[PDB]
Amino acid sequence: RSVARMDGDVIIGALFSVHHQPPAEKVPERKCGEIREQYGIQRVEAMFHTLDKINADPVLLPNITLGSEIRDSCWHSSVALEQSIEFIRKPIAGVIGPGSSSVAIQVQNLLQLFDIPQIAYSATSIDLSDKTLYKYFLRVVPSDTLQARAMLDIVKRYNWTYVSAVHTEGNYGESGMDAFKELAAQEGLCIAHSDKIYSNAGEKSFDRLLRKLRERLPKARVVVCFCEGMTVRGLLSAMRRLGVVGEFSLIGSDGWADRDEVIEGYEVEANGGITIKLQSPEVRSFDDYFLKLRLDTNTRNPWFPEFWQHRFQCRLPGHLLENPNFKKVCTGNESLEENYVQDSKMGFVINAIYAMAHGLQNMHHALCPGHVGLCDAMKPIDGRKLLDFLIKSSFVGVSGEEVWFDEKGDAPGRYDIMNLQYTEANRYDYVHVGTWHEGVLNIDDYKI
Amino acid sequence: RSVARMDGDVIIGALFSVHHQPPAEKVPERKCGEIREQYGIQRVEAMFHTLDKINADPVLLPNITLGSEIRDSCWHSSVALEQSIEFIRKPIAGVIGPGSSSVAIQVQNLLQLFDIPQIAYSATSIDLSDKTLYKYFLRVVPSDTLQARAMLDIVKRYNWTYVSAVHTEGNYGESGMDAFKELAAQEGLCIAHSDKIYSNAGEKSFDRLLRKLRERLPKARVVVCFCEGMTVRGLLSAMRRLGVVGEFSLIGSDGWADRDEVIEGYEVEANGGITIKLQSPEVRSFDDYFLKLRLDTNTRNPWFPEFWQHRFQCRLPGHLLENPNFKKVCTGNESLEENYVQDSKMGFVINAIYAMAHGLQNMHHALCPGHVGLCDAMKPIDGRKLLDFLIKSSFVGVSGEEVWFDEKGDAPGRYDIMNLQYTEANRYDYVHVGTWHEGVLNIDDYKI
Repeated sequence: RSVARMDGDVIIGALFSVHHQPPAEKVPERKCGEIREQYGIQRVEAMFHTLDKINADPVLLPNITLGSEIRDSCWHSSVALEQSIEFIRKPIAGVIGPGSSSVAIQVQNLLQLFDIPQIAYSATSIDLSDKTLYKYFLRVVPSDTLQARAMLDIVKRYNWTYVSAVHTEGNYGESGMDAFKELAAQEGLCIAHSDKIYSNAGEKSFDRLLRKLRERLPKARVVVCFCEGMTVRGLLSAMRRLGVVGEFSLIGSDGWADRDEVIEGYEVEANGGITIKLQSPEVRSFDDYFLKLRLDTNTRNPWFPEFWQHRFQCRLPGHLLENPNFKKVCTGNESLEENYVQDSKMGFVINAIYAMAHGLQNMHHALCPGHVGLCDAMKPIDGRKLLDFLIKSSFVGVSGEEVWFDEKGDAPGRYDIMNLQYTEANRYDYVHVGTWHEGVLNIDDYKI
Repeated sequence: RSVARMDGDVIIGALFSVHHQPPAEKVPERKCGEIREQYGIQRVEAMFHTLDKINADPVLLPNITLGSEIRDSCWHSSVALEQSIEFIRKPIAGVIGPGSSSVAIQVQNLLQLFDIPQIAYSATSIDLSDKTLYKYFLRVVPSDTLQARAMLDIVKRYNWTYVSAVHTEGNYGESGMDAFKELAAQEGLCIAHSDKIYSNAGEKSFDRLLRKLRERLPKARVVVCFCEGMTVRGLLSAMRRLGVVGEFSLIGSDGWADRDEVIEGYEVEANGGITIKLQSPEVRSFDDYFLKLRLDTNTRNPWFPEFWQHRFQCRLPGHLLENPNFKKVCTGNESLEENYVQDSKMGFVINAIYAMAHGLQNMHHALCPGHVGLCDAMKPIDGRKLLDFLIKSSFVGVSGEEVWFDEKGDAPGRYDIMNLQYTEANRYDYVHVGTWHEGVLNIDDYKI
């Protein structure tokens, strides 16, 4: 399988989802789904961008260059464990990833056997907060303990006390929802029908979903979906299938947030929905970089040739990788500004990329103090040591954000409430309609 | 980490639980608790013994010899996940183990990456039968869907329409039940109340079960149980705790079994119940072998020194494997005859072993025709092939039973239907009252 490499004195491996998950029947041979941009190409071009800049910064790791081994995760343990095994066949320092929470349980379950620290940026699951099993796991994002705390608080808000709960099957959906289920049970929140599904269900299973969800009404009008991105798409997909809409008010975890890949197209039904989104400041910096990219100037990232063929439904033939599921050629001069939208979670990954570096720094100051570069004490890099020296590191984010980790592993997290609707210009836009910091819920009644 | 090795032509690696798992805090360091003879030593000495009787048999594996690489599993996914890595680095043909499904997936998740065929004898969850996920997993034991499929049949046999389903929270119950559930919607069995109880739950919630179950009467005197025995005792506890006896009828899976350490004290409230006892018959030969064991001469199995002292609470002075606890040194001539009880799963263990040999054997008939030992096509062993050679393999057991595997990877099932009644003596016995033999039930319409 193809890897995006970059040499360096230090090597930090990472796992980004560059293709969608593998189709059902192909999971044994592990042929991954199609290419992505937001969870995929941007996160690879972002892992690079921030690493060229880190290294060129005279302050952090003055005479120590950083390298990485970026591999594809496909949002699935097998492809993940596959690539994770490739790290142990220079030896990696730390791993950034993988995509899903559940996946990480798999990713580190193995890493901790070689004492390799791991920093997540999208795993909001709670199970990870436990370090006895996943000792070497840490993240720059906050736990669902908070996110589940507020989703329930967004409910009390409008006097709703009858609401179903659908959750994406896995370790992400179990942990978050079980909480949303304990919390409610304290507040004496009665819940209607409850059910879960696999993000890659048969279009036939989805319909069953809406059936059971519609077979119980009109009491249960509002829904809690602590659910994966497409998992919601699929529910909408069924919505359209049954040609009915405006029936429920959904409430999606950051699985939705303000993504378009979810409602791109199916806008007709995903309205009035309420979403959660960790308040990651837009990375104004990244965009200046992304756009300027070319088909032939970017060689380090092996996926571009394929990624490009898709962003324009054209094709560059002749070179090995080609997508013949199309007709027109490429102008050769396509511009990325067309409908471009920076990954929502984009911020975190960059920072987490920093966190991994700071550790190296705080350690260097500790084990090879007064030395120009790396030293005998630092070759090789002792894992357990790079750990401690991590939890204990803290700095200003890539864009004005305090970033640090508590003893357990988790970090500081806060999110805003998003709403999707029809603005003035003919367009379904995601609208900011309230925020949530430490139990305190702030929405904008007038903006809704 | 200590291993029990044996040299031969083909090495079949295995994972037995020889030590209890390490407590949570001690886990990141892998300090597995105490040595286990029940699910531990009796098997290691059984993995050794069996392989002996096979190299003793001139009918099967005539000139090819089986050797073993037996590693400790600690009934945990990490000490097992660890030892499994010691496998991928003569190489191992097939893995026997481990004992728990929670563990099976973790391991099998890895093994399937390098094409190692794995045969389990203890894992029951339906999760594994989904052979996309684990193409290389197979077992000589039935799946729960099968064990439940019979409980669904002890019910269809009496035209009981409404029923309740309680299952111990976690793997054994949640896995088996989720099947008792499908089968019932498919055959028209309305479920009245389904609820989960962690074995170690309080009387508070252990009681709430009763209040909820009874609430759903008398249109449902049948409470189903895919529970763990303790979840069952606890239910009885509340029974006598509230004053009720003989209200409803329970059907307990092999979790309860015809065990006697489940009804002590609470006998009166449990009479009338129908349980599922997985027929594991006994292996005289093992016992003839185990007993005649001596500390001085069993060197292949490195744990015996550790094992011996524990079993007899004595010490080998000045020896590595030493004990500070008790001080009565060992005579060297003590019989295990004291309270000895043959592992209740020993059979399965063994039938797995054999299976792993038949495959090699039957494969070498095909890939190595007319050749005496191993012929080049088998040097080295191609696992992806050994798989098709195993799956389509079949023999008689060590009890007379017949073994084989369906396409998926699952085997048959044989079940004894036990009923608890008041004997002709001042005691209550688990009376044998019928059997479920590979798709077929046999009830006694006047023996209940």
